Amino acid sequence: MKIQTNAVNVLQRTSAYLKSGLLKETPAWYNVVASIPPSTKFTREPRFKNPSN
Amino acid sequence: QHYDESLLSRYYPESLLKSIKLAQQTIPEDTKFRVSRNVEFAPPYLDDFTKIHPFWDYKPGMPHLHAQEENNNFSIFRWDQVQQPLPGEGNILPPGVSLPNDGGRKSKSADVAAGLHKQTGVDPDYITRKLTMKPLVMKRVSNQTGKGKIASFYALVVVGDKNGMVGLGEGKSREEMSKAIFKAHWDAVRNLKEIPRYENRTIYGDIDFRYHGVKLHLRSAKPGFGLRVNHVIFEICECAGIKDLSGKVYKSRNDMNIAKGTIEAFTKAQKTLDEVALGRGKKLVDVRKVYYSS
Amino acid sequence: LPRRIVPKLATFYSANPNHEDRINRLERLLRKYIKLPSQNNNEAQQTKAPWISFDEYALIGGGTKLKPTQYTQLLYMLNKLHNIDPQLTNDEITSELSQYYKKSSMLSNNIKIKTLDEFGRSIAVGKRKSSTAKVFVVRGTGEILVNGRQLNDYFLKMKDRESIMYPLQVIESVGKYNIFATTSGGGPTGQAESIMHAIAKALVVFNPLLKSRLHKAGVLTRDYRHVERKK
Amino acid sequence: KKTHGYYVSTRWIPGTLTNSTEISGIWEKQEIDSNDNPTERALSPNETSKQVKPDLLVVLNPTENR
RNA sequence: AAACUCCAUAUAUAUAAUUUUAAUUAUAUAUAAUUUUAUAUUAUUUAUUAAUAUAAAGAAAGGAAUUAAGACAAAUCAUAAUG
Ligand SMILES: [Mg+2]
Repeated sequence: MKIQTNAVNVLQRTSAYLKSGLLKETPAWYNVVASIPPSTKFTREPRFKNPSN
Repeated sequence: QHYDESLLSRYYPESLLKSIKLAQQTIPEDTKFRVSRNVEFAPPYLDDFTKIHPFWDYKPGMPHLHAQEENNNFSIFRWDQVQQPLPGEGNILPPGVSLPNDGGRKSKSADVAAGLHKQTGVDPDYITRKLTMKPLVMKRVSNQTGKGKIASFYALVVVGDKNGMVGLGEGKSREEMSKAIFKAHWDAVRNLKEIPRYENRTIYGDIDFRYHGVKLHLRSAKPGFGLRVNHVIFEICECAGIKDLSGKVYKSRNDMNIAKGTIEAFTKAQKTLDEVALGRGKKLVDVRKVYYSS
Repeated sequence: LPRRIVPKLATFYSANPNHEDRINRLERLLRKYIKLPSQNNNEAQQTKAPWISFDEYALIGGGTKLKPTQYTQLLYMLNKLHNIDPQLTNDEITSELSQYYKKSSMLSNNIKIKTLDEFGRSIAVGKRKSSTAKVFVVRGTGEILVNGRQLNDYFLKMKDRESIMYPLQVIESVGKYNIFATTSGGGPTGQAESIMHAIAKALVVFNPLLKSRLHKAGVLTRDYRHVERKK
Repeated sequence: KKTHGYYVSTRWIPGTLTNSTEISGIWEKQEIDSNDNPTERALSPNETSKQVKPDLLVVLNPTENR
């Protein structure tokens, strides 16, 4: 499945609603998500050692 | 209970006192009244029957089966109005319903703004005042069924505030084209998106985007260049707030797919200077803007 | 100080928030009183379970959203709480269950115990086809009169006479009662079986413990078959 | 219960959030103060039809809740 | 649409100065069932379940009306009506 973009950018899409005025009131989650950014890299990571042996 | 004439004469009219006196001399005080469970003679509410109700009683002077006046003594000589208006407030408006006093003052934009606010929480004022709607495709489609060809109206519209926010909406209705446009206007507001704009007038660089069979080649333009693009792209740029743009469409020139392709290109094919700088850890300078700075 | 609008029920986002909230309240009681023993007279099948009807519960349990299986789940928990030992039950359980008990107390029944009249006679009416019969049963020695005439005179068919005797044969009281039967309408078969039905209904006053045997024999059931206009 | 939140354990009705007015409009809302105590103020029919959207959704089994 | 219903059936109340007598009746109103309950067995998706039997309770066992669409350009210009 394609790497989704819209689930991790709710803060940025919401911020456009507030700046334009389409959304009058800031949501309660808005401040919490802004202070705790989601991880949005979704990359494959190399590994150089077998942790067991 | 039997009451003295004095008491009864302070509540009931004199004309009715004789009847009350005769009834209190014929019905013994120890009468045990029984309730009839076959025939309901009296009304379901209490009533002394001393006053004639203007609505629930027969109108005095009107002819009817139980009219007591002689046929030459009726007093209804005007027949242009309803004789017995409704009682009380004068209406039977169901609780929770409003009198349709004004019709045609309803605005499809205001109907979209009210419904969307209740369904999604968007501000009605912004929709009814800040947004501009432009139909892009309006055609009739048909489905072949056993009963016969069923026609439907298809409407593709674009909405935007001319300040970066633009949305595309589609709507279908078997009844009329106006209903299809209302649904498309409703859908477009729900799909509103922000598009990056360089200096709030144009796009960042050039875009070569493929949306299905549509090949879109969009080039950024100098200030005052204007919109020199396919007519479908022109309308979207107007709503989105793009003022300067050049470009060509190759292969498929289907209006519907050009509009969707353009919206997709403006979001998925652009990168702001700020986003490029942060990703690369470099400073990007607009030479033209620096040349006119202090 | 600042005020906000929030869903009333914790189950707001469920399919039937009203039913789920009620089930949760009952489930809490069944958890808090898990240890309380249940009635051992439940084996004796205590005849107490006046629970509200599915339609009545739909007023409080989501209306159209209410599903039959959801109503079945409410009854399984209402009965389990109800079947807790009466001595060891508490107010909390009874209060919660009170809201689910059907209410038909404002009105009363219309049935008055049947008793023998001033002359020791049990009077019952019976109907079969177009015939009707009013019988007077008294304690006696087996004497029968039909419309003032001897049984063999009025009813020529022995099968009709045997039908009249059958209810008395079931309770083995053929020689213990005198019957004065009066009948009108229909024919011999309708009248004989209308008398049969009326004797069975009149014999219950003398010993109400034999009603079950009369019902099982089929003599207390009114035959509904009548001539039907062809359609 | 311990977060003064909400839960759904039986079935997520498709459209609960996007079609909230046709699914959740009939259910009752309430006004509460900063202490989460019911204010008891009667709500206008306008306030009782507005979508009440969750601020945060926690999903235990996302593979079955696409 | 089903149904709700109306009819039939069972019962209750009211009415009849029981010679308009059929009071074993007449006809108004209301009630009742789409029956219910437990028990063993057999299957199950085994559960807050079905198919059976069994005991218990009950008078309780039957009908109705109407239409949603479309076809036969089926009958009727002689039931009447129109070009
Ligand atoms: Mg008589």
